[PDB]
Amino acid sequence: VDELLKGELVPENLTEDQKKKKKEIMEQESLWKNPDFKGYNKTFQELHQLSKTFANNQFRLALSNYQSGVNTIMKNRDWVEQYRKEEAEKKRLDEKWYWQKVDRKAREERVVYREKMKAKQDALNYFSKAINHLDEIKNPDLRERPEFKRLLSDVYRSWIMAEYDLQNLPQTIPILELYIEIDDNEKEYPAHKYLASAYSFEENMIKKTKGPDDMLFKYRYKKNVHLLRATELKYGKDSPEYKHIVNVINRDEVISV
Amino acid sequence: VDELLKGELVPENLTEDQKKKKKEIMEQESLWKNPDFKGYNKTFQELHQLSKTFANNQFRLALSNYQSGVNTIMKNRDWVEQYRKEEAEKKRLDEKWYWQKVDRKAREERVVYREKMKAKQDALNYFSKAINHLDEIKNPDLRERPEFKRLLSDVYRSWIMAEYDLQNLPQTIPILELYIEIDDNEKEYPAHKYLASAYSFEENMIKKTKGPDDMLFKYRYKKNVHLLRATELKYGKDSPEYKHIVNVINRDEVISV
Amino acid sequence: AALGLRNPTVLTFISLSTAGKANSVIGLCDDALRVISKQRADLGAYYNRMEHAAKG
Amino acid sequence: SEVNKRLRLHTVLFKMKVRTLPHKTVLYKGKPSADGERCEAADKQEAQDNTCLHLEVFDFVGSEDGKSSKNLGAKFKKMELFFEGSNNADPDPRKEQPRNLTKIRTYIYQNNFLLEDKVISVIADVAPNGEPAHNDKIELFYQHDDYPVWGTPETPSEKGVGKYILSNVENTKSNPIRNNFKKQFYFKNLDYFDKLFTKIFDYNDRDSNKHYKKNVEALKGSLKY
Repeated sequence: VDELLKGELVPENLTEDQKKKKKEIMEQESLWKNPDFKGYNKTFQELHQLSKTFANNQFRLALSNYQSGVNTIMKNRDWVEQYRKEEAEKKRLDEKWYWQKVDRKAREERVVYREKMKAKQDALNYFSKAINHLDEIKNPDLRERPEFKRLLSDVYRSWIMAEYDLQNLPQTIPILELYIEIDDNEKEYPAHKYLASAYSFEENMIKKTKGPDDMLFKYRYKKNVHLLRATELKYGKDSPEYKHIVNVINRDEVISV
Repeated sequence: VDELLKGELVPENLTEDQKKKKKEIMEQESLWKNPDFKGYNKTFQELHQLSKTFANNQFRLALSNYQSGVNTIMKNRDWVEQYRKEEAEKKRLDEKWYWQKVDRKAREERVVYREKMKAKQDALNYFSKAINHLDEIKNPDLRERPEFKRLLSDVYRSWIMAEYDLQNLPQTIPILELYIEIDDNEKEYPAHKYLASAYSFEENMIKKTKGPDDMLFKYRYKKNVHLLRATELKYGKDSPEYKHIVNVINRDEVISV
Repeated sequence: AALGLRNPTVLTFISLSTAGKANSVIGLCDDALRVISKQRADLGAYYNRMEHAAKG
Repeated sequence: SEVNKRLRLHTVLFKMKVRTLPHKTVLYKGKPSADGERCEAADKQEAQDNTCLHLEVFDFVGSEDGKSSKNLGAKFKKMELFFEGSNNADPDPRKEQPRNLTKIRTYIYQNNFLLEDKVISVIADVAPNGEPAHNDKIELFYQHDDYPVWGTPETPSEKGVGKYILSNVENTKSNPIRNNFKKQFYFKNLDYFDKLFTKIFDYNDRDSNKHYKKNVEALKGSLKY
């Protein structure tokens, strides 16, 4: 069941009465046909944003960027694999000591990490524009279609994974809570795994900067809940992993006796 | 069967239909004759590297270096034989002690060893240039011809023999492994004798510098594998010499009882 | 690489870890100084000429 | 032109799964719907019952001025190929004989939001093979600004408006409408779609060898210890 098979949100092409109604309106537009008309009042013209034609172009605008953003992620991995293969296939005629191998190995790792960060930034820019376009569709009905929820989650997912590598953990928390509200994305442990790692960073900053205890408990409480849910989705209840996490959470959290 | 008898990689000059295609393309370039043309984008021009004439020039470039580099080894041996001959022919009119002869003898051995290390480096420079020319051919079809495998193995063999004279054992390991994967070169015992020594040198340095045991086990294992393989290819299996090496390897390695 | 203290192909520089090697590095560093001195001679030569041209 | 023959060789895509597609391109397999005008998506794309290839390429209005994100409109050109009969029994798409072409359909769409100019051009050739000159079997549907309604034929009093056939169009020396339509537009429209089908097939075909190489490459990793 590929929602993105056709690459569109709502198809465009039946009542006899409506057919006559659409015909007489077309007569009026022929009388007032003025391609140079520019409405001083923008309210009437903006009603076109509620039409299916406007939403069809916005969906493909996001799809155009989503293809570009994911490609740069994939094209980088192609270059990452090729670069490792290329270096192992060239001859080191000025290398005889073990530390020289480590010195050469260090430079190769610097280049890979340097290029990966450049690729994660380019992909984030493309995914950022996709999020903007998918949020300017003002018709709630066109948002509930399976095609929309399929692309919306995909745009959110690849944006969070790319952003998280940029060490921008606090930024991903609001987006992740939007991801787990789309159909059955809540039943994914990776979504709760990222939230547990992201909320732990926020707790450290409050402790490091000696912030209020109220924000310390709130960021701590969200960490355990999303960590506990992540374990259950992957290992289930009454398992050796789940029992271990409860002791860690119970030890960390506050209990009243 | 001399692969390098003709001094080329692949000979170059049929179908009338193919002969007709070559006619129209050749006439197309007649109109667009411009020797001063320089392509801004090199991708189209870089495809010339796949042409047969490109490989013929690369092969004869590498072949030219091999002849010069091998000449350095041969000329050095000719002079060393000549230099030693002249030394015994000149009259020592001011020598009447045994210790004087030893000092005079030590002078010649210093001069000869001085010239050899000079000759090997000059030869090693040429063999390095030959290697680079062979590695800039990107046609796998032309990489399996008898002419190609003859020169690639001959260059490596003369390169490693020159490298080992300069006490550069650790550099020989990557070249040796690529040598034993061409035609039936793995059947040669000398190619396994140098592998035995090279992995023994790396065994000492890791032990001397108190490095990880993981690199020690890997280099020790490679030494025993190729030390035993070399004896098997020369003195044969189930031979008294082969029995002796099994005693050393079992003594040197780790056995779990 | 240009001064002769490094091999443009092998890419290995001079080493002193041997008594015999160190005796051969004295000779190389002498010709290394000759090239640096030769280059500074030309830069000084142009500068004096450029000085005269500006005055004229 | 022998171009229509080359569209027959593209019947291997029914048994070939589609995984790599060019930028802003849509392709799927399906079966004819009511009236055989178009294609309809199928729950399974690997089913041999399918006979329709639907290749769609979409762009954005104003991309020449760098104003794609301004949301000036939408446009896409798609070609649907219709075949007859079921496919071969073997599930291997590498070996497959060319199949005859029932009809070649061309679809053009362009909507300008600011100018409210919507143009829909549909071209269907129901006899792709059999005769070089079959102008009478080329339906030309030309709708402008939702006029005329879909399916309305061309009246003699209003020539060129609505569905008609290329035989009605004049091809005089003074007004070579047919010559310009074929030499400039129609031939290149077929060529653009023909290359795209081969390009998509070659990309997905090539991916098969890599996964076999991956297992071979991983097996070579056992020789290091």
